[PDB]
Amino acid sequence: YIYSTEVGGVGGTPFTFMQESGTITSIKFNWSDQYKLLHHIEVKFINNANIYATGDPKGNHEVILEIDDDETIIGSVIGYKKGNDGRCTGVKLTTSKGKSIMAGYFEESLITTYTGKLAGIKGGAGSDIDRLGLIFLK
Amino acid sequence: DNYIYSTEVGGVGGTPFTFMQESGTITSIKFNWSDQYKLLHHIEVKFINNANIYATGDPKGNHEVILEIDDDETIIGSVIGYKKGNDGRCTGVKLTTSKGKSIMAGYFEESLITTYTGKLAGIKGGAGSDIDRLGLIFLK
Amino acid sequence: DNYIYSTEVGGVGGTPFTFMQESGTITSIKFNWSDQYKLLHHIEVKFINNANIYATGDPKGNHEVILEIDDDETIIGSVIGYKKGNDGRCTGVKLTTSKGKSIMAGYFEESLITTYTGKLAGIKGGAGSDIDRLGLIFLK
Amino acid sequence: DNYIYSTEVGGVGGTPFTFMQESGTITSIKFNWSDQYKLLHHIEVKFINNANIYATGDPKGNHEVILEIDDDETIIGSVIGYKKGNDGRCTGVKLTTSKGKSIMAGYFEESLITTYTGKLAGIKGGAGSDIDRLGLIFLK
Amino acid sequence: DNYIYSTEVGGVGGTPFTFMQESGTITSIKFNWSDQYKLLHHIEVKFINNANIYATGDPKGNHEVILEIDDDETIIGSVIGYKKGNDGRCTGVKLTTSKGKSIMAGYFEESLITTYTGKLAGIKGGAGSDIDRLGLIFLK
Amino acid sequence: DNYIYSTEVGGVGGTPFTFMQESGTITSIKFNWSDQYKLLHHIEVKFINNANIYATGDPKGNHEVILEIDDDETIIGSVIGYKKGNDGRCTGVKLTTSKGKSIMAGYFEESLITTYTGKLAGIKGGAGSDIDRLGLIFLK
Amino acid sequence: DNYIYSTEVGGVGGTPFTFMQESGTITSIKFNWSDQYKLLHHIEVKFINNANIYATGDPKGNHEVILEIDDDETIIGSVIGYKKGNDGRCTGVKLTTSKGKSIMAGYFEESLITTYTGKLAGIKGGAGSDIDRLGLIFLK
Ligand SMILES: OC[C@H]1O[C@H](O[C@H]2[C@@H](O)[C@H](O)[C@@H](CO)O[C@@H]2O)[C@@H](O)[C@@H](O)[C@@H]1O
Ligand SMILES: OC[C@H]1O[C@H](O[C@H]2[C@@H](O)[C@H](O)[C@@H](CO)O[C@@H]2O)[C@@H](O)[C@@H](O)[C@@H]1O
Ligand SMILES: OC[C@H]1O[C@H](O[C@H]2[C@@H](O)[C@H](O)[C@@H](CO)O[C@@H]2O)[C@@H](O)[C@@H](O)[C@@H]1O
Repeated sequence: YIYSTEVGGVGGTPFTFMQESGTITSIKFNWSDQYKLLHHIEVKFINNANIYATGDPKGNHEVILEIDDDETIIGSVIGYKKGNDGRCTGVKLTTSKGKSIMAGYFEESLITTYTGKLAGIKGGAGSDIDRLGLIFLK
Repeated sequence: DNYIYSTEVGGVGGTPFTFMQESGTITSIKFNWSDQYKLLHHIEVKFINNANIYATGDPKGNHEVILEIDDDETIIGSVIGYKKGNDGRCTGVKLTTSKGKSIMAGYFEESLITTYTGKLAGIKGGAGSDIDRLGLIFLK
Repeated sequence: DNYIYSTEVGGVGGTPFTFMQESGTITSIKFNWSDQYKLLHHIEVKFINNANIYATGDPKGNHEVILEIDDDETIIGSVIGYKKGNDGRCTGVKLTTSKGKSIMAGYFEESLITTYTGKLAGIKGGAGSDIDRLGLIFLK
Repeated sequence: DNYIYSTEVGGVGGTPFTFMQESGTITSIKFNWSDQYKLLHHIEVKFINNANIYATGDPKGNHEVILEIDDDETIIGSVIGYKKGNDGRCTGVKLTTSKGKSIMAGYFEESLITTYTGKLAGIKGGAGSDIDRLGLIFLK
Repeated sequence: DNYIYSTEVGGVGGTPFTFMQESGTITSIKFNWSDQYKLLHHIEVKFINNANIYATGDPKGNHEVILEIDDDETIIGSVIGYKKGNDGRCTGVKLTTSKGKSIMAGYFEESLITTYTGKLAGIKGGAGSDIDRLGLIFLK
Repeated sequence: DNYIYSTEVGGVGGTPFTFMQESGTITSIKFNWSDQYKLLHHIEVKFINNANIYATGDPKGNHEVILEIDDDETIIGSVIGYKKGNDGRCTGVKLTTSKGKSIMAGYFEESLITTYTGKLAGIKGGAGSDIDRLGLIFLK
Repeated sequence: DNYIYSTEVGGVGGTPFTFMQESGTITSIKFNWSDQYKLLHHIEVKFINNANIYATGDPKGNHEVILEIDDDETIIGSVIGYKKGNDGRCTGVKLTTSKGKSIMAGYFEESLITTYTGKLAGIKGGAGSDIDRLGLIFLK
């Protein structure tokens, strides 16, 4: 496993979504024009009908990316407000098959992450996504 | 199964539909939508070697688009727009094929799914006056 | 047959027509249309090794385009615009070839089909004053 | 023959002309046109191994463009603009070669033909004060 | 050495810094800058196999960008903007990697260097309230 | 000969010039032009293995461009602008090489020729105060 | 020699300079220019395996640009702007490398040379308060 920097604030309840010998097949991002933040994320893993969720699903928008079993992330950008009082603002992902999604806003700070097979996510959430970091295979 | 089910997106309303063929795939798919409600109202599908039309929803929109699919031709990119919620609806579809054919139907103002790719084999969801919910189905 | 029939789109009106030739393909196609009605009115087709001009519909429009097709040249992209319904009509045609030639004829305000691709071999549909419906025919 | 004849487009007016040479091809072509009438008026042509200039039409226009063609050079895209009708006229010519050379001469605010491609071998049509019609001729 | 040192650009101010490691390269670099002063203020760096964060300058800017670098990933394009002079400053950085990742930080209004390319191994310069001077370091 | 002569374009005025060398090619060419008259006034040429500068016309323009040509480098695109007529003049030159070098000199408002391509070997035409006419010369 | 000398462009004044090294090539070049006079004023050059900085002209401009050159990296495009005349001057430089690096320094309002390409090995010309003239030098 490769751990990409968790970006955003130090707030919210911790979460770690990863599963032995499995990878992410679906990820959903929920955000608002009201606060220009991510509020909620859900993830499903290959061979597991369970939905792992975090944060309050209170936003007016929601995008889903479904990921073929041989499909990698070749480009990834997370927008955030920096600081202890920080927050995760947006996500742009682009895959090895030219699929892409764009969620929320990118007006303050950006990270272009590591690339590879997306395997999990970790960070903190409450009303909002406080911090978010991606996890890849090695 | 031998099938991949992409998420049914939209609401919980309407009459169920499931359109698949055991040793067959979709060769033609049609989307009907309105500028009045910015929704998808009606869908039709034909399957390889079968002139019969499987249809669902009320064909009441002012626009229709049809995509024909060559027998060796895959979907390499697929986006469905929808309103989220139990009271949700399907809003638009963009498909792009392995031969650079593409279609764009309805609106993409609220929520989006970029689906799984592959040989498009069927569709399932619910419809009434509108397309309440839609999920694509692929081979392996 | 050894032919692929793309959906005839438009209305149910007009006199039937079918233009094909055994062991022959289309080398020239002409579209005639009006800004007055935003419709196709007339189509002509010539086939390799055949000096005859096969025509249908009333040649009443203010615009004409001709596409000539080299013997080894395929259609790699094809879009037909139409008004849907029993009362429908064929509104426009956009073709792009394997040699980067392209044409755009009439209007695409209501409904679209992206057809099958391949070596264009014939056309079938109905015409009178206008082109009621039209469908392309390719080779396998 | 061993020649491919693109459609002569334009009107039925003027004196006929045919510019070809057995075992020869065109190395230079000149188009003369006016902003006053938005028409071609005059064409000149030279052939490989022949210092003679073949001309047709009245050279009265304010613009002139010349395309020289290398011996292994081929036309990969060609458009002629024209006014349709018995009283028709040739309005413009756009050629693009296999070496990325191109020219654009006169106007295209009317009917258009995308012709056949290949080694340009000659031209035929009718001319007087104006170029009434024009058709390209290629090898095989 | 085993290292290529690109010119330190900017002023002679601030506290020196040198961030390198034996048998190691940079996996993460962060730039902090302001719209108020159109300068870089703060930089952080992590190295492969070392959870420590090496920092310099005052983190007082309204913007931050981070570039994470895969173990086999090189810099193929690099531009640093700066004010020249003893009282100089580092104004902006544009980096582009061998995997098409890129970042753009701060402003490019006065002077530019396009640096040497390769596997980024470290950085060195001076910082205080702002980043006074900066120079990249690559492998061989 | 072993030479290809592009059309001399422009007027019939000025003193003749012909600049060529057996078993030699052009390595440098300079064009001098004015915004006052929108004409070329002066041209210079150097040949491989020959320190001499061959010049013609009055060097009175406010602009000069020089193209140096590597020994294996060809002209793949060439455009000369001119006023047609007995009282004609050469107005501008665009050249583009096999290595993507290019130059653009003077104006292109009236008439254009896209010439033959190849290894540029010499120039011929007439000059006085202005470049009256100009024709390029290539190898085989 | 084993060197190619591109035309020195600009005026005949300034103090002569020639920067070359046997079995060595340029790894860094810096250009200093002003918006006040729209001229280059100063140039510095470093060579592979030589910590010395070779400089010429008065470093009085408000802008500076530096290009670093990897050991296997060539100039594939070079453009120098200048004022022509005995009282001439060098106005700007644009360089593009075989790795897609580039720089742009000063102004290009009067005259241009698109010089020879290859491995940049040295520079020669004249300088004082400004860069009177400048010529690049390449390998073979
Ligand atoms: O196409 C040009 C035309 O030139 C000559 O006729 C011209 C003129 O004299 C006539 O008055 C008008 C009438 O329509 O036509 C031309 O402008 C003839 O050579 C004619 O055959 C030719 O078409
Ligand atoms: O990095 C800029 C600057 O930082 C520090 O200087 C600060 C302050 O003490 C100085 O007085 C003012 C300028 O006079 O600049 C900053 O506010 C020092 O580290 C200095 O070396 C450096 O230039
Ligand atoms: O290109 C710089 C220029 O520097 C020197 O000339 C300077 C001065 O001495 C001249 O008199 C003024 C004229 O007002 O021009 C410069 O300021 C000389 O080295 C000269 O050759 C050179 O051009």
